[PDB]
Amino acid sequence: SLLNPSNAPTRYAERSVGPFSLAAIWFAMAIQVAIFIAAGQMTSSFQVWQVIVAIAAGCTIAVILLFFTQSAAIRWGINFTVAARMPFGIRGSLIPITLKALLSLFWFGFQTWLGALALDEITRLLTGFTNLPLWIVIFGAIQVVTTFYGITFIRWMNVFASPVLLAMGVYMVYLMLDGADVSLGEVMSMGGENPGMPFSTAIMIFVGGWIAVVVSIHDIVKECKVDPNASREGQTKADARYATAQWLGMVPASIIFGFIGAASMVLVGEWNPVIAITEVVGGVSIPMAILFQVFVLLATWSTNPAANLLSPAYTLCSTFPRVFTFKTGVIVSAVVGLLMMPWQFAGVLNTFLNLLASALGPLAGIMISDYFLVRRRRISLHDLYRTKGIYTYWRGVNWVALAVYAVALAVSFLTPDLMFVTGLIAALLLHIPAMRWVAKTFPLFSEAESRNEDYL
Ligand SMILES: O=C1NC(=O)[C@H](Cc2ccc3ccccc3c2)N1
Ligand code: NA
Repeated sequence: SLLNPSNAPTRYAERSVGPFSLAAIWFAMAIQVAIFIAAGQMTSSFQVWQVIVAIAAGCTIAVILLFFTQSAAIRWGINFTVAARMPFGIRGSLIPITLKALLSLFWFGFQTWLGALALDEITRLLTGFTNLPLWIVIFGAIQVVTTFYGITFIRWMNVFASPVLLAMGVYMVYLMLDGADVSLGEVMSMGGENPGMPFSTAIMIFVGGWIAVVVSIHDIVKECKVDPNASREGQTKADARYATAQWLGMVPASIIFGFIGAASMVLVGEWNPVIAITEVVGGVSIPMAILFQVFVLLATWSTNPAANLLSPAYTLCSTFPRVFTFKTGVIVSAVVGLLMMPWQFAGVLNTFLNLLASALGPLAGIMISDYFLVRRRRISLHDLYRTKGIYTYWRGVNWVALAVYAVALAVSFLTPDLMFVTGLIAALLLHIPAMRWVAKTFPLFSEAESRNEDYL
């Protein structure tokens, strides 16, 4: 048995996140520095209004993906790490999951840094003392301890941050536009003086930013409110009410702040609003500076933990269930995370990570197909928590599922500017024949699937 109280399905009575609450989780989660960089550098190839469109479109495809990747986590309360055991082996799943726990772990050390940068700036703007590594650890530590309260903290931190973050941001837009003496409509077309990038590849950059989060949204949405006694059609609207809720959460947030990064590039040549606003206004008081850094800190705290630390935690305590618990996996994830010192390799590896990211397309494709198409939403929680059962396949690993991944990754390369969507579509389509083959050797269903509700 692989079950322990932390990696256990989340019982109907334990659920705490409704449709309104999830948007407030996503809105603040979308407000973060790394879109500034992304949306800023985009002004090199397109003008601001198209980037906003590349953002809304890229935001929506992520949501179209969420409607599907979230449906199993909401209904059955299960892990990401646990759920992968289905198509890949119980152990074979550890391969893509290790790729993914790694991305996630990377992103955690990047934002701890940006956060650290903020706190260190707040302090050195009060004392000239300027030690970052100490502020790194201390920040890593602070998140973990607030992460100990799992989704309970996250949901509360984000409902109060959201309007504040929304307000600090709308304010920011006023300050830029005013101090430069420019209307909104004027800034909306100032970019794109170096065309070359396909607009599809533009859209693919905003999707693929949240590719880690969306492919493993599970770790968030297993906490969502569900009515166990719905139907096919009430379950679909439930899924849809949530997918819509995630849309209303990540779109208006990342559009306002995407625009700020782009505006920054376009007004002063820097994606970083700290620089661009400082200039345009010609310096600012130490208070109003510290604020901005508080923004960065508030903007980092509402995104890093929930998106980057939750999922390796659950990966640890659920693969080594007697070795790790949720709280200890969190400590081990933030430590592994920081000891990768990713803030000195983000510059370099940029193009490399975009590859690893869009190579999760088959993972999402194989997972959507396994649960929805092959098995028809009919799963056995019982077997997911046991070393030997219908999800063990060949001695813990489903090599045929690992084959579809490779194959789909290859085919993915035939369309570099649409890589992600072809490999998913390829894996999705290939899992079907691959699984109708494996079903001749191993069973796709189990008797024990009637104990499902016991877990809930
Ligand atoms: O899963 C994740 N955890 C994270 O910290 C990042 C956040 C992120 C980074 C870059 C982006 C670039 C373009 C659009 C969205 C982006 C989002 N992703
Ligand atoms: Na945030």
